[PDB]
Amino acid sequence: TYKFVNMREPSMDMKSVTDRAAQTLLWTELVRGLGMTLSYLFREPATINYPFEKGPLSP
Amino acid sequence: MPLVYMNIIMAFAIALAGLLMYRSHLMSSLLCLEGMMLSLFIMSTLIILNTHFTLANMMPIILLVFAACEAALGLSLLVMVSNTYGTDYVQNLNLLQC
Amino acid sequence: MWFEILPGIAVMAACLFIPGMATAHIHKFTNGGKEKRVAHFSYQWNLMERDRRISGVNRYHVTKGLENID
Amino acid sequence: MTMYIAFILSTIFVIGFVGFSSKPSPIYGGLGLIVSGGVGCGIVLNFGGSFLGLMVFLIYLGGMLVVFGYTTAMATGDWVIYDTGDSGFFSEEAMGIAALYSYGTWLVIVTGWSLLIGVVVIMEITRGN
Amino acid sequence: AGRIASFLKNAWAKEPVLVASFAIGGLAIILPSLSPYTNYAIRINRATPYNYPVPLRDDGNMPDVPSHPQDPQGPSLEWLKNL
Amino acid sequence: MNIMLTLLTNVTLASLLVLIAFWLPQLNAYSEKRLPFSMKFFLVAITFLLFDLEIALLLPLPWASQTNNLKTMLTMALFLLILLAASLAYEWTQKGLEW
Amino acid sequence: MFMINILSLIIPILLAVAFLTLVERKVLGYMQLRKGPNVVGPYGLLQPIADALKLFTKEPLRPATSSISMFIIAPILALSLALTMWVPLPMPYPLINMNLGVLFMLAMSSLAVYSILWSGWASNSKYALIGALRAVAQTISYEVTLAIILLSVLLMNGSYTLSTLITTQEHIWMIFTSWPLAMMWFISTLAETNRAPFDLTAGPFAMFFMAEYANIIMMNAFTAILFLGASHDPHTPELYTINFVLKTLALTITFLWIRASYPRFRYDQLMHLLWKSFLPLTLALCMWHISLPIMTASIPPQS
Amino acid sequence: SRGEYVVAKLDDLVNWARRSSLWPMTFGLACCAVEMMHMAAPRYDMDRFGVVFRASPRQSDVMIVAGTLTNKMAPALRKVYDQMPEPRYVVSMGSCANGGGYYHYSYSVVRGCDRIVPVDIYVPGCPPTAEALLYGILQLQRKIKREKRLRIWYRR
Ligand SMILES: CCCCCCCCCCCCCCCCC[C@@H](O)O[C@H](CO[C@H](O)CCCCCCCCCCCCCCC)COP(=O)(O)OCC[N+](C)(C)C
Ligand SMILES: CCCCCCCCCCCCCCCCC[C@@H](O)O[C@H](CO[C@H](O)CCCCCCCCCCCCCCC)COP(=O)(O)OCC[N+](C)(C)C
Ligand SMILES: CCCCCCCC/C=C\CCCCCCCC(=O)O[C@H](COC(=O)CCCCCCC/C=C/CCCCCCCC)COP(=O)(O)OCCN
Ligand SMILES: CCCCCCCC/C=C\CCCCCCCC(=O)O[C@H](COC(=O)CCCCCCC/C=C/CCCCCCCC)COP(=O)(O)OCCN
Ligand code: SF4
Repeated sequence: TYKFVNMREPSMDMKSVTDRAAQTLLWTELVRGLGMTLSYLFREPATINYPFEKGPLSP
Repeated sequence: MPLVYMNIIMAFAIALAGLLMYRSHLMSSLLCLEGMMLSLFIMSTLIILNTHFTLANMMPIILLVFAACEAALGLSLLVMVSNTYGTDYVQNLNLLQC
Repeated sequence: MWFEILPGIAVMAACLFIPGMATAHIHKFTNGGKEKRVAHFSYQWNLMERDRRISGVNRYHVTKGLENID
Repeated sequence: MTMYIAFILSTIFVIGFVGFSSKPSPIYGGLGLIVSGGVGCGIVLNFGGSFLGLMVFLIYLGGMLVVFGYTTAMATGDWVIYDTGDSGFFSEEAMGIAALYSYGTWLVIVTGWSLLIGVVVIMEITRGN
Repeated sequence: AGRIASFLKNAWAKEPVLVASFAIGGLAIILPSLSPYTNYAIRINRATPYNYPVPLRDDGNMPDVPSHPQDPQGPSLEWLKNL
Repeated sequence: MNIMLTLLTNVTLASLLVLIAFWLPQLNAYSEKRLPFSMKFFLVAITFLLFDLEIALLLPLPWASQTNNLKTMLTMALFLLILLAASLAYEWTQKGLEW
Repeated sequence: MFMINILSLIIPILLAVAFLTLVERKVLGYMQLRKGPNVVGPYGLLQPIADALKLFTKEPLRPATSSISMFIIAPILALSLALTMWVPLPMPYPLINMNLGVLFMLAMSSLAVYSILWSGWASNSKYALIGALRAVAQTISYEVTLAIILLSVLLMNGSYTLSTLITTQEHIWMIFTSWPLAMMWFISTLAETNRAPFDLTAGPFAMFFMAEYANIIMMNAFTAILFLGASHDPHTPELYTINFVLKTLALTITFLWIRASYPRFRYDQLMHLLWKSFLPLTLALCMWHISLPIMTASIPPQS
Repeated sequence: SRGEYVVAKLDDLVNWARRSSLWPMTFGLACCAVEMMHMAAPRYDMDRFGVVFRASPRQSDVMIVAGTLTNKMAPALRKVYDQMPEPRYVVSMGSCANGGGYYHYSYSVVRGCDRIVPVDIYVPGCPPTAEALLYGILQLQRKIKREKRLRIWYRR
């Protein structure tokens, strides 16, 4: 079985075209990326305090 | 006639003479023309401001605009001349002789 | 955590606080405890020159009150 | 009298024009012209022409000499003649300059047409072929 | 009728910036000639005293010219206060 | 005077601090061991120059709005901006803004 | 006491720039699930000092063939212009009260490209020259729209005086009156300072770096003054100073955020962006903002 | 006397400044570079030590050789080393860079990067772990701390 990754056709009604124009002019997806980064700032980092803390190992 | 106007006219005459020398580098010819228009702008502005000719304050800006437009044209021409020879030397334009 | 960025930012804030505030204080100290007089348009400059002459101490900031009208 | 500051400014202007009038190493000539333009702008500003001096310093220096240097990079006494009164609550220079839109309709028309023709002429000349 | 609407719909897609710019420019050209406040702006410019009002020499034949600023005759600025 | 003093101070501080930066590592001893001329870049500069000239023409607008002849000044300002847009459009349609 | 005022304006900006780098590294690190420098000093507070000392004690690599004149002059011009452009700004009171302050800043920003041109041409390399040419072209291209947007916005202020902007925004910010111009202005300021997504390009290198970072801070401060008006009370200017500094810090952190959030443009892509999306919209909105006060009888006073 | 005290204090300040901000340029020659990029990853966060991520050769302080050095690449590495400002250090990361490693007896491999450039720190392993490389970088910091230039100039 196989899937299509980029086989969508954008709608050409007035509402869809207006939505795409609003995206182009007001930079909505750029704001979405900014929001993702902003949210990702307010979470705890993954850094450990070497050499006072050490990475996990195995026997 | 004060000494400042005489100094500006001397500067313009020096720029014109340097334009007329033509050591090389037609780019220097354009530079001399732009120095000439700069001296013109400065002295015209000084004269107009001094006599309080309020409506004449239009004239320097106009001059500047037009002169700069001329410079653009000249630069374009230079490029094409260089585009034929690779250098902007004056002596390369010896094809036409009197 | 994220608040560990706050110290350095605070330093920047302090560095950005110094200029403006300083100017104001200097404008209070050089201009006799008042705002520095702005002079565009050449009429305010005439007002300042008239103030300088009337005081007698050659300073525009000193203000001659009504008490000087006799 | 600050030793006739305008006199020193004019002399430095003349010295700069003499300096690049020998046209040595055209970038050095352009830098001499930059210094000369700065000196002339200082002359105009000290005279009292703030707006016209700033027009010089912006348009001339930042556009025209910048484009000149860019293309080259591609390749290889006083104080006596002045006034007595004041100007009001405005600057006469600004009023006279802004009169271009109310008084100078003809000037605006001819300058705009000339600039449009300049753009067209530049395109045609640089077309090549 | 249909062709114009089709052209505008095709331009609103894949060229929204140009459509917006042309619309804004056309509105800026058209609207001032229809607004009633442009005359108000002209009048406001007229009422801004930049110069000293030089008095007129009286000859007894100017009933419309006041002798004092508090006199009723002369231009008024109550409309500007109402604005 | 004040502007001259400020400019002199800024230039002097920059020059002194550049010189100390350039001379502090020069006191200690160490080892101490073309043509193409693209044509589009010239058109970009020329277009910038022309549009800067038209901006210079547009600059007196803040004072132009108090003239009592508002209709004429509005017409002339709109005319100047229309011709600026026309220059941009002509250079656009003639393939002057391509790479 | 004018010398003291000049020094108290000129030194804190340099300190602010040094600490900005720590903030930029620290802000970016926490945005990437890590930390910034937190070892040199209590919270990385000593990192800028160590960086400065190391850079000042490192050998300078003079090209051994370049024009020493322009090689020295270019950082001088960069620092001089960067420090000069702070003089006109009013926080609340400006160091120098210029009638045409905005025009003066425009002229200085126009000069700013000579340092790039001279650094490229004195580098004695064809590739660095090509890069410098690209940078200069981008800078002039975006300063065109900067100037047009700036005059369109000032059409509601009534003059080129920077202090009057405080009087204009005593009741409402300028961002509400014209946000699209503010959007294009923000993008144009990003593209002017060669900041991501437009970042296509020992001692003198540090000089250029401080010049660029000071220009970044000054651009954010000018944007905050122009579009986010802070209320000024004449009897206590400290409140205005605090508000202005907070807004400037927010805008600088927004630049860092945008750097951390996006990929970068190609050269032709940003050229097309400007010349085919910003210039037409800028001209249309300039026409609109010329005609708007006349339509509404809301012309600003000063003339 | 005070003459030795002042130079000792200035030397300590200079050493602290140099070791508290080490700017490396990294030759990502092979598989060792992948652990290099894990030392810049959020878990270890090289940047928190003052070690900047991917500095330019013109303003770099330490050279990290991470991977096999072939004969075809040695002149380029030597040129890049020669193009560095004087206070420079070289860290040999991994077994291939240390002694040729698992291609030691090869016709096209330099048997150790120290045939080309002098090496300050040798980091063992194939590849050495991110923590191991961090340990090596920290060790280089201590070595820089131990050096003394103003004192030597004073006694000379
Ligand atoms: C009559 C000839 C027509 C055919 C020949 C055309 C020749 C060349 C075209 C240019 C001529 C156009 C006439 C404009 C002359 C300017 C004077 C006239 O227009 O009066 C002005 C009136 O202004 C009008 O608004 C002029 C508007 C017309 C200009 C707009 C478009 C112009 C385009 C013409 C060709 C340009 C290039 C091609 C573009 C397609 C003055 O304003 P006013 O208020 O009374 O007085 C001001 C002085 N105050 C302050 C003391 C009171
Ligand atoms: C105003 C005039 C300026 C003139 C120019 C000077 C520029 C500014 C000078 C100020 C610089 C601050 C220096 C402070 C550095 C000390 C930091 C301290 O924490 O270091 C400790 C002590 O280390 C060193 O011994 C410190 C020596 C630093 C110099 C000491 C005094 C120097 C002052 C002399 C200044 C006079 C200048 C005269 C010429 C103008 C240990 O840190 P370190 O080991 O790394 O990290 C270990 C990491 N662990 C903990 C996680 C394991
Ligand atoms: C009733 C009277 C009203 C009068 C009419 C007014 C109506 C206004 C309607 C339109 C206004 C919108 C204009 C805003 C600017 C739009 C420009 C634009 O859309 O250009 C984009 C380009 O925009 C960008 O790509 C810029 C992205 C740069 C990265 C910056 C990140 C954005 C987020 C940062 C926050 C922004 C903060 C703004 C406020 C700043 C305050 C100072 C188009 O590019 P493409 O989508 O690739 O298509 C072109 C091919 N045909
Ligand atoms: C006299 C009015 C002026 C005032 C308004 C305008 C001011 C500034 C705007 C104009 C600036 C110059 C614009 C230059 C136009 C050039 C167009 C062009 O040639 O580009 C075409 C595309 O242009 C077109 O699409 C043709 C016209 C499209 C529509 C233009 C507007 C027409 C009317 C639309 C709005 C009408 C009024 C608004 C009402 C809308 C409802 C609110 C090709 O695009 P490429 O970039 O080459 O693509 C190649 C890569 N894929
Ligand atoms: S040393 Fe080991 S891990 Fe590193 S490149 Fe060589 S074989 Fe791969």
